[PDB]
Amino acid sequence: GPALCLFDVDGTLTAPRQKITKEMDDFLQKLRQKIKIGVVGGSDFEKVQEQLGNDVVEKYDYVFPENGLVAYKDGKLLCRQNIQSHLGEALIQDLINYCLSYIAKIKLPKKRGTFIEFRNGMLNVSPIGRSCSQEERIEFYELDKKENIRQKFVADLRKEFAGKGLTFSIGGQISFDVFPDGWDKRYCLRHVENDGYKTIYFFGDKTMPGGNDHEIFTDPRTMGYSVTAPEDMRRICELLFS
Amino acid sequence: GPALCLFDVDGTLTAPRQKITKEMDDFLQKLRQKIKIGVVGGSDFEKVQEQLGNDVVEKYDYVFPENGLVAYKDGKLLCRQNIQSHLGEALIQDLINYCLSYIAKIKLPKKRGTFIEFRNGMLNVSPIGRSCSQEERIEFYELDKKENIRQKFVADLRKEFAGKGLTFSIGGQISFDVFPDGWDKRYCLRHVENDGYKTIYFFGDKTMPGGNDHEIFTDPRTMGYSVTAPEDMRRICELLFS
Ligand SMILES: [Cl-]
Ligand SMILES: [Mg+2]
Ligand SMILES: [Mg+2]
Ligand SMILES: [Mg+2]
Ligand SMILES: [Mg+2]
Ligand code: NA
Ligand code: NA
Repeated sequence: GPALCLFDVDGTLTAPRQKITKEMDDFLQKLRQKIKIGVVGGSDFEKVQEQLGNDVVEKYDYVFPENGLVAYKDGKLLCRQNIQSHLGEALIQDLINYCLSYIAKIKLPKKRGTFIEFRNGMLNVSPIGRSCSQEERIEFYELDKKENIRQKFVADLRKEFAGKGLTFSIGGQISFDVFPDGWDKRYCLRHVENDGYKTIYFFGDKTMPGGNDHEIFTDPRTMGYSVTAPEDMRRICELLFS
Repeated sequence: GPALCLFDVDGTLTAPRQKITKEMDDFLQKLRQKIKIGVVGGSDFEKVQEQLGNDVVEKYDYVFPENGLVAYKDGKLLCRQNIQSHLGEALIQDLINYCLSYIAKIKLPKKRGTFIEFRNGMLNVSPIGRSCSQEERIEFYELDKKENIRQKFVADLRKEFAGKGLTFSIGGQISFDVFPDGWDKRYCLRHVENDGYKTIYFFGDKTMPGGNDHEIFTDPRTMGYSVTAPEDMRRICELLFS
C-alpha cells in the first residue's frame, strides 16, 4: 500500500563524515515523486543542516534529528522532546547528584572537566572528564580495563535508578551514556506509525549489534535493509522502486 | 628610558562588550610609533581577535589573552604553563572532588552539565552547569542573589583550601573561578619584567578593590593609571606621550 522510506544520514545518504552530493540529493528528490521519504540521525538539527542542506525540512517529508526527539513533518515542527521534560527536573537532579558524588570518590591519576555532558537525549558521564587529552583518555582506558571503573559505576547506577526506565551504555574510552529506555533511533517510529504506511523501509549502514541503526533495523515495524555505502543504497533502491 | 604601555581591553580600549573603534585603532598605532604597546585581558584569544582584529598579534607588540597564560611577543607564542602543572595533580583532584561533592548537595531548580570547566589558568565552577540555557542562566542568577549560593560556596572553599595558594573569584551569572595566587592579570608581567623597560605603564578601568585590574594596577612593577572610559584612556596617553 502506501509506503515510507526512512534513511540513516551519515554513511547511508552521505559518505562517512561528509555532506550529501548534488547527485544524491537529486536522486532522492526524484525518488520522493514515487514514495514518501524521511531521514533520521543522532546529531542535532544544526549538523543535519550541514550534512543535508539548510532547507532539509523542505526536501524530505520527515526530518528526525536527535533520533526523532526533534521531529519535522511536511516542513513544520511535528514535535520536540528532551530528557529533562520527560524525566522531570527532580529525577534529573537525583541522577546528576549521584554521579557527581560517585565521581568525587573515584581514585584516578587525573581528573579534568566536563564530567557530566548534558544532551537533549542523554547524559554522557565521564569519571575523568570529557575535556581530557587523547593521551589522558588512553591512560584512563588502560586503568579502566584493569579496575572496571565504568562497569562498577554503571552497575551501581542500574541498581539505583533503572526502575525509572533508564538504560546505561558504556562506550569508547572514558564515558557512558544514560538515557530513557528506547531513546535510540526507534524513537522516531512513533511519529510515522499513525500516518497509515503499509511498509516503512529502513536503510542504514550500522545495522549490527552495537551500531546506531541496529534497534531500528530489528524493530518489527520496519522492512530493514543494511547498506555498505550510499552507492549500495542506490543500487538497492533501483531494484526496489525501479 | 625605553617604555611599554599595557592596556586592559574591555572598557579601556573598547566600549564595554564592543569592538574597538577605527578611530581608537588608528590612535594606538600612531602611539606605537613612540612606545611599545601591549594588551591584556581575561578572555581567550578568539574574543581578543573579535574586539581588536584578527591581526592583533601583528598590531600589538604583546598580546596577553587569559591574563597572559597565553602570551604573544612580536607575533610569536611564548613559553607556557597550566594550572595542573603549577598546582600538581593531587591538589587539582582535591579541589575537583570537593567541588563535585558540594554541588551534589546544592538544592537548585535545575542542574545541567559542565559543572567544572578545566581551563589553562583556572578551574571554572558552576552550580547549575555551563551548558544551561539562557533562561536557566537568568533563573539561577536571580536565585543566587537571594540565597547567596556562589558566595557561600566560595566562602567554604576559602576555609577548606586555606594556605594552598588559591584565589577564588565570583564573576558573571552562573559560575566562579579558582586560580593560583597571582594568576590574575599580574601573570603577564613575568613576560615583560627585567626585559629592558624603565617604565611599564598600565591602563585599566577596574582598578578599584575587587576589580579585575586591581592587582596589576597596585603591583610595584607597573606605573598604574585608572581610566573611566576609552576616551579617558586617550586623554592620559595624549598627556603622557605627546
Ligand atoms: Cl562537569
Ligand atoms: Mg550511518
Ligand atoms: Mg525491521
Ligand atoms: Mg576592563
Ligand atoms: Mg603599579
Ligand atoms: Na505511537
Ligand atoms: Na572561546
